[PDB]
Amino acid sequence: EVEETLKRLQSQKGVQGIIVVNTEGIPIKSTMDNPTTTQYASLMHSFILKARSTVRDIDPQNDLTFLRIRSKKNEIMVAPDKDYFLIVIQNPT
Amino acid sequence: IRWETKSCQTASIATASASAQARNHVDAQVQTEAPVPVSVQPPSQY
Repeated sequence: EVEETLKRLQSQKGVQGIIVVNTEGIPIKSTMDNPTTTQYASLMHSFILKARSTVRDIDPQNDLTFLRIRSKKNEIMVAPDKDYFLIVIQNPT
Repeated sequence: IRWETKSCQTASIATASASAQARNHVDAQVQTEAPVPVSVQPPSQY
């Protein structure tokens, strides 16, 4: 079921890859090449920790809901969860 | 009328050299290791 929905997302014209980060920055599923698989998973793990803390710091009664990062090259979206988040990368062009 | 001549002598002494020194230092060197025993994507089945 979820395998089909992930493929469905991957088929979207914007999406350039999906990484399922599970073990604290170490993913278990990917539709991307190995260097990118680890690159995005690791970097975004560090970032989301900062983003979630940022929310707790700006207000001590709230957690993260979502983050978006945009760049000239590509755009990356992540959502927080109880155990682990998911990374999706799109080509804005 | 009786003047007696006498000679007196005191004992000698003995000294010894010695030294003092505060606590000593010594160098040290460390290099932090950067091990990364991390695979790319282990397909877990937890």
